[PDB]
Amino acid sequence: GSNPDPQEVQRALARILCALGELDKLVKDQANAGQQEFKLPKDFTGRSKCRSLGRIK
Repeated sequence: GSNPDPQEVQRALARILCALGELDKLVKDQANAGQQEFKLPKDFTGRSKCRSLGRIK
Protein backbone atom coordinates (compact mmCIF):
# COMPACT_ATOMS: atom_id res chain seq x y z
CA GLY A 1 0.00 0.00 0.00
CA SER A 2 2.11 2.87 1.32
CA ASN A 3 4.79 3.46 3.95
CA PRO A 4 3.79 4.89 7.35
CA ASP A 5 4.13 8.50 8.52
CA PRO A 6 6.79 10.34 10.56
CA GLN A 7 4.16 10.81 13.26
CA GLU A 8 3.49 7.12 13.92
CA VAL A 9 6.97 5.84 13.08
CA GLN A 10 8.79 8.48 15.13
CA ARG A 11 6.89 7.47 18.27
CA ALA A 12 7.64 3.86 17.33
CA LEU A 13 11.39 4.46 17.08
CA ALA A 14 11.82 5.00 20.82
CA ARG A 15 9.30 2.20 21.34
CA ILE A 16 11.91 -0.32 20.22
CA LEU A 17 12.93 -0.56 23.88
CA CYS A 18 9.36 -1.15 25.06
CA ALA A 19 8.37 -3.55 22.28
CA LEU A 20 11.48 -5.73 21.98
CA GLY A 21 10.67 -8.02 19.06
CA GLU A 22 7.68 -6.09 17.74
CA LEU A 23 9.24 -2.80 16.63
CA ASP A 24 11.82 -4.83 14.72
CA LYS A 25 9.08 -5.31 12.13
CA LEU A 26 8.90 -1.56 11.54
CA VAL A 27 12.59 -0.66 11.71
CA LYS A 28 13.06 -3.22 8.94
CA ASP A 29 10.24 -1.95 6.73
CA GLN A 30 11.22 1.63 7.56
CA ALA A 31 15.02 1.87 7.61
CA ASN A 32 15.20 -0.49 4.63
CA ALA A 33 11.91 0.36 2.93
CA GLY A 34 12.00 4.15 3.12
CA GLN A 35 13.37 6.09 6.07
CA GLN A 36 12.41 9.34 4.34
CA GLU A 37 9.39 9.41 6.64
CA PHE A 38 10.85 10.80 9.86
CA LYS A 39 14.09 12.74 10.34
CA LEU A 40 15.28 11.27 13.64
CA PRO A 41 18.27 8.90 13.89
CA LYS A 42 18.07 5.24 14.91
CA ASP A 43 20.70 5.59 17.64
CA PHE A 44 18.46 8.06 19.48
CA THR A 45 16.45 5.00 20.52
CA GLY A 46 19.19 3.76 22.83
CA ARG A 47 17.35 4.54 26.05
CA SER A 48 13.69 4.94 27.02
CA LYS A 49 11.36 5.05 30.02
CA CYS A 50 9.87 1.63 29.26
CA ARG A 51 12.64 -0.74 30.36
CA SER A 52 12.84 -4.19 28.77
CA LEU A 53 10.95 -5.44 31.82
CA GLY A 54 12.35 -8.86 30.96
CA ARG A 55 15.51 -9.37 33.01
CA ILE A 56 13.81 -8.25 36.23
CA LYS A 57 14.98 -11.28 38.21
